[PDB]
Amino acid sequence: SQFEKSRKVSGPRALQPSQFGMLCTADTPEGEACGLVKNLALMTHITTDDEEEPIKKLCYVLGVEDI
Amino acid sequence: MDQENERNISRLWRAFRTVKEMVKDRGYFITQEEVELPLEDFKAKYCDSMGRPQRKMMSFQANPTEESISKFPDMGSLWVEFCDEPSVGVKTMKTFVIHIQEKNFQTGIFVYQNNITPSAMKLVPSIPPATIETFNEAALVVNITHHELVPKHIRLSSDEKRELLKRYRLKESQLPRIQRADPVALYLGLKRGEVVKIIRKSETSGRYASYRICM
Amino acid sequence: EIALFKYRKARLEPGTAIGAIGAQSIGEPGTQMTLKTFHFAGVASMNVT
Amino acid sequence: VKTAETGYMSRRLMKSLEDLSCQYDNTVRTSANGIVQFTYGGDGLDPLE
Amino acid sequence: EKAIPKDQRATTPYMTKYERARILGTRALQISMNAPVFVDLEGETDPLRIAMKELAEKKIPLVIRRYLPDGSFEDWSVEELIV
Amino acid sequence: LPDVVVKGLPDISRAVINIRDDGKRELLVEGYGLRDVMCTDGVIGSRTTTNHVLEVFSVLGIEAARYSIIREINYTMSNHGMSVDPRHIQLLGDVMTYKGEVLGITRFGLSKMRDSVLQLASFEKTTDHLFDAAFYMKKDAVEGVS
Amino acid sequence: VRYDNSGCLVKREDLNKAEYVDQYDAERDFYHSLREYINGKATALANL
Repeated sequence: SQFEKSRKVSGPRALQPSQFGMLCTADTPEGEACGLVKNLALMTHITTDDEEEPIKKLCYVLGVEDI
Repeated sequence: MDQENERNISRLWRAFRTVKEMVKDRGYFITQEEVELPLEDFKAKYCDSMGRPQRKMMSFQANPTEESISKFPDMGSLWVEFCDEPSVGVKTMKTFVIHIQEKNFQTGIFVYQNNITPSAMKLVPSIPPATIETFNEAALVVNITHHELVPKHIRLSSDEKRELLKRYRLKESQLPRIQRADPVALYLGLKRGEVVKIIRKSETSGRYASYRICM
Repeated sequence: EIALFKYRKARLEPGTAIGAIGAQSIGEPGTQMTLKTFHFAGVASMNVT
Repeated sequence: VKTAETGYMSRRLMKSLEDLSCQYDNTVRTSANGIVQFTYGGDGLDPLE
Repeated sequence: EKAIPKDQRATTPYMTKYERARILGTRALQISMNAPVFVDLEGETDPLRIAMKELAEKKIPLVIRRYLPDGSFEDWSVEELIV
Repeated sequence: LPDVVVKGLPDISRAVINIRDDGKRELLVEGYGLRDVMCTDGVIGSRTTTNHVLEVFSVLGIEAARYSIIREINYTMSNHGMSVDPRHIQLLGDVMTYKGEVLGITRFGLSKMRDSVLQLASFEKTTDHLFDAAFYMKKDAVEGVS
Repeated sequence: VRYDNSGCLVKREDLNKAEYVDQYDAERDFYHSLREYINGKATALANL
């Protein structure tokens, strides 16, 4: 990860509870990059943008009105 | 409304206590009947029959108590006064300056009422021998010296300052300095080049003294 | 004799750099601070530093 | 992150409490002989001994 | 600039730990430049070690000039100062 | 209009009254006055003490400002252990206020007494203390260890 | 010897508390505390 400035950070170095099974909760470096550098777990998957086009036409079938 | 005139007379009475204690601390002769008078000796002595406090019935004069004359030959009496208006303009303080220049007063302190105009502060170096002090009635309610934190400040003489600087082999520049317009300094009226003695009461050692010089 | 010898040797010796000793005796306990949120209050009334 | 602040407070406090030593008249002064305290701690006792 | 005589000395008559290390180092720096010693030393080296034998015997030919912050010389010979 | 004050002191956020171990009640505010708070009917003006050192200095003076700073440092360290043998704290509380004003250790704080230009050149924000030293022509007798 | 900051000595009845608290006061207070500590042993020996 990238920092903005290294003076008064205090936030993105603690362990968030929202990375349960997503990121590794143990393997972090010991030093200046403590908490700024993370690792993936075993059963994860980073996704890709697919089309964005047929999902919008599928919501209109399911009953939503246009704006 | 009389509810604002029942406890606001004790606001000025508590300042009237502090002016007596301050003129007692200078080394001037005051008695133990004007500083320890109760509220019964203040209602029918200073206020009106209707119930408001008078203005010109506060001014008195204090003389030194025959030992500070031997300690300080160049020291005389003062003339404490009190305001008439909530905001002092020109003519009342001109009357005060002419009063000091007329009746041979070496100093005189002025109790002020609410809010200072800038047209009244350029005249405070009027007389080059005789200086004046401009207090405030909101700053004279409580007494600073016997609070919890202010030790016993004692002004020294010109014979005692010479003995201090000879015994330590010093000059007037080495001593720790204290500033003008400080609530310790304007309480006792320190001039430039006057050494004050401080008796600190510590915990690890106990009681010990130090010295300060005024700028 | 013991009470006078332990007092006469206890005075501050002339020439001691007492400013350098006092500056390191304060800052070195300052370098072992964690967070340690305390309070000069009742049931969590004030957060004091 | 404490290792980045291992001496920042102690070095800044060292800027003023540096040139203070007790002279032979049992007074602690500065480098320009301007006196700062007449006896050390009110009693002149070395806190080491 | 004035020198205080012997009957008017006002400082302490004891030897400071700061003036024990400087007189010993000055004596050891003089001995290393082939100065004659005045002690029955056993055969060894390291002038800092054989200067301690002179300090324990108090046979060092120096004095410790103690300056006050106006010039108050106050001689203070070494053998007058006790350990 | 609905945030206009009615009665009270303007520079105090709130107030909590607290109970000690005995049957005594002591109020405490979180403001900045110490003069209008001390001048209040109901309380006594004998003893009150704030955390702010300059607030004590503007009301009480120089000598009552060091006696508070030797115990505020003593309070923030005795709540953890670590005895710092209070003569050190008294030496700290005397070098900050021996000039007649409480000024600490900052960029504008090291200029209390030190005439030494090179001692003041060992700090951040350089290239401005050399030029006024060369302009006002400091004599700069070398006496400090730095 | 206690001097009142202006030359000669202090009075005899001005030694408990005064406006002339000089130096060498912690040393004499230590001497009085050591006197009080020695007096605590003889008091217990007389009470036994």
